[PDB]
Amino acid sequence: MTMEQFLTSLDMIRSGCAPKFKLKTEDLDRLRVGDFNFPPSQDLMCYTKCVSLMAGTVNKKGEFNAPKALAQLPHLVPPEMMEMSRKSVEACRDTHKQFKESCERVYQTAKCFSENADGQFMWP
Repeated sequence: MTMEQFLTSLDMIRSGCAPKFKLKTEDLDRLRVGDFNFPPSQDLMCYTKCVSLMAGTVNKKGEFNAPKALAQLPHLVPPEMMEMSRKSVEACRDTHKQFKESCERVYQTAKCFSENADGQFMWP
């Protein structure tokens, strides 16, 4: 995947998940630039789960699968973003173990990715 294809993919992924929830555009805009520094609604957390289920990086219980995510990366991000992503997978692989509810598990993992990101982080 090229950078151009990646950027466009963000919108396509969103379109498959956003209609399932009641979401604020301002909240989506913030996640899009990797700003997870605000309290999320349950809907927003579950939206992150929907996006991650589409990526194949989590199961329906919201458990993050590090090996599968590593294997999926070439199908999710451009070469330019692989190392940052590999590094975040590793730093955030166990975040889900601190939470029991599936949407929260995924949201907190995504938040970790955004904080651990050593470059710009973008969420669909």
